[PDB]
Amino acid sequence: LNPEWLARNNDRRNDHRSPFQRDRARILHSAAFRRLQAKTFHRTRLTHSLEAAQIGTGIVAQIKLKQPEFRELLPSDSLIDSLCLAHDIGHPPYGHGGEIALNYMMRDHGGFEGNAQTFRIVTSLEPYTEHHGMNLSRRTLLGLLKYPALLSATLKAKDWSPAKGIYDCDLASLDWVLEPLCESDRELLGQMTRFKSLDCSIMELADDIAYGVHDLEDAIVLGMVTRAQWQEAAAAQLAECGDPWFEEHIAELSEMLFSGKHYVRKDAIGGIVNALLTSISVKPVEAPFHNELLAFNAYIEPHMGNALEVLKHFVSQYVIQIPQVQRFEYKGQQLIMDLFEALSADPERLLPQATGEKWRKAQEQDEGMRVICDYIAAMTDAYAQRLHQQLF
Amino acid sequence: NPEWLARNNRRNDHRSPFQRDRARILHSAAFRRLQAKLNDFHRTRLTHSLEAAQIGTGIVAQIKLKQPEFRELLPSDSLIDSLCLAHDIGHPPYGHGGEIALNYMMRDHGGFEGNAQTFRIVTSLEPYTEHHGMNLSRRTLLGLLKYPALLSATPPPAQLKAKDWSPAKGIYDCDLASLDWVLEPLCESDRELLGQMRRKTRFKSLDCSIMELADDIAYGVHDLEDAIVLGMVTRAQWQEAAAAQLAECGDPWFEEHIAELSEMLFSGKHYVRKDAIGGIVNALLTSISVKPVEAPFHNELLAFNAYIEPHMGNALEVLKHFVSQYVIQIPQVQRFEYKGQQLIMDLFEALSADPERLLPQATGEKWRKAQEQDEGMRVICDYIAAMTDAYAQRLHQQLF
Ligand code: NI
Ligand code: NI
Repeated sequence: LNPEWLARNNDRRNDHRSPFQRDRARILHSAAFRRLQAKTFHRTRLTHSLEAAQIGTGIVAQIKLKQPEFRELLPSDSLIDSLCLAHDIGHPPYGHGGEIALNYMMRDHGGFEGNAQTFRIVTSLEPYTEHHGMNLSRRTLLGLLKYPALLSATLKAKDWSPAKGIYDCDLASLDWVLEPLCESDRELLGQMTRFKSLDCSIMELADDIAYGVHDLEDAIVLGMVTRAQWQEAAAAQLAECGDPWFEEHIAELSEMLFSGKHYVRKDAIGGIVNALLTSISVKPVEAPFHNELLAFNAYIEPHMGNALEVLKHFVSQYVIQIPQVQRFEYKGQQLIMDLFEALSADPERLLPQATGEKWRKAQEQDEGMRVICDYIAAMTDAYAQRLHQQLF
Repeated sequence: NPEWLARNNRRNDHRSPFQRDRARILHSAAFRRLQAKLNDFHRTRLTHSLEAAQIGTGIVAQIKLKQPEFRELLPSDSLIDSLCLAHDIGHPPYGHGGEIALNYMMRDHGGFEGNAQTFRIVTSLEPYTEHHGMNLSRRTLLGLLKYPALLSATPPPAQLKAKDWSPAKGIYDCDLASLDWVLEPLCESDRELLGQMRRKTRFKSLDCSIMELADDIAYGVHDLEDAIVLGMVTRAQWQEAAAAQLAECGDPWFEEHIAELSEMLFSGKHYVRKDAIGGIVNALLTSISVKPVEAPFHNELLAFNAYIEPHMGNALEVLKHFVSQYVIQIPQVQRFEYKGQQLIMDLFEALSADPERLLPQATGEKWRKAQEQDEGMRVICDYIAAMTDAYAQRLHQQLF
């Protein structure tokens, strides 16, 4: 593979780390990563990303054990770590409700979307360097493009959900990452999005497994799920999902999940995680890609995938789509819209002096609204709440 | 004897003495206060008392059908109503936690106890009359003597432990005049037997045995439904605790019906759960009869009590123990009581630091008058005992 994938956008003797170990190091020290401790028993988006990173390195170890052909093509541990630790930095306060509020406010100025924001943070907003954000290696950035097209190409929540892609205001740093690809590879990547790099496919499965399994254990202990509804929703569907392992073991997994002892539940959760993780292989992507990082993706075996989708659907139906969580997101989306409306009413007067200055400079190219959106996107829930109390 | 219709003290008012007692209790400030003591749950001591009253009248109806011999002796509807409406009047803020605090703070002045407080409210404190409280008829008062002895008949030393300061049960010595009046038409032999101990009193009147059964049935069953929907008990815990014990309790109806009763209670539909509750209540009511008391009492209101059939008693005791294990003896409830008992003890120590200066003016005046007999502490105790939780919280904030 080309050494141009190890390059950074901008340029000690004792530091002999790989480029991906330096990327992992920057992501860990960043303010964008540390704030995931605020954004949501102590399960946070930070905790979720750590769990995803552990599943992601487990996926790689398991692939390079059964498919030695790819041992050199697979991402190193610190690269797959970096994509899982950074994947969620772009999420705003109040999650999906916050995303909707911002996207509506920015409807006439490029929109808002969490994956777009993540790319925007690592290429510009995180102040590790003056002009290139965290200035990550090119392959790391390519791994973060879950949707490698621009959004120009791609109180009711359904209408305002954002499309997925990269902001047009970040096209320069998108051009830089895709630069060492032949034209034909580049033309396909924006095809509809349908495609993504090998490293990013591994990260997506790790996020999917973490979402499916690690939210589940604390939902059982908190009583948000009863034994009866687990049987009616998840356990019955897993008996008919078509994967033999889940069909065989679901009954005993359910008795372990309701054991009432953590050291027994841990065995169920680990066995599910291990079963999904050991069910992934690298196959060639069905497109005439030339670059090996785009010609191969990691895929979960289809039947195991049905089991994973039963698990994600169950977590969304009994942990996220319950009125108590959805009312909190409604409140957050009203709160964000209040903040956006007050701040844009008189920005140079209400923004903090550092952000007010970036607003005046950004208004020379009429990009002031994006400066306000970045600022709100970078708030924690508590910061956004005190600002609301200050203004109102 | 018509002496049971007499009071201590209009043309068109043709109500019975017991109908007038019921109306007074319904109108009293003491009764209205039971309403104070994200869901839509509003079960209070007031609702508990309405449900007891309705079970009480149902018990009387079953006895007057199965035992006509006793139709002259059984209480009228409004008498059994009156005893269930009033039974919880004396409870202090914070339930048992308040009771422990007041009793400890009155350790040298007669103690505090809720049943004693109930007697004190209806015979003196509730200002319906100037000198005799609600001025209820003698038989109504007798029905309220769940423990017809003085606390002198029924010390701990040494942060506070609940076991060490739970009050004995009885009547305050400062209310002896009103107790002497209630027991006056009894022969001496009945009177010295009534205060007999099992200290714990052993005996009570027929009207009061009925109220006790209705109260126990209300406590057993009507707490049970909302415990289920609030998630305070799961199906599994119901099976291990209540349902298994009821399958071995010895009463044939419960052993036969428990499986179907458990599926109805966890149906998730109010219109199905109420039929389980109604059947449990009805199975318990229809198992009560009047039998003679095992003591040579001469007065008919003391010679007979109502008793529940023993195997049925086991079923009721399973239900009462179950609500105590999953609705009351949980840390969430017990911490609220600990806080309340710390709160009550603070108010008492501040108010007794200087009562004239800190009490409301009307209570301050009662405190000055009571000091001619050196009973000032009981005035502070009545005042705290009649507060709601919200009033106590507000008074505490003004002081701390
Ligand atoms: Ni994620
Ligand atoms: Ni009661």
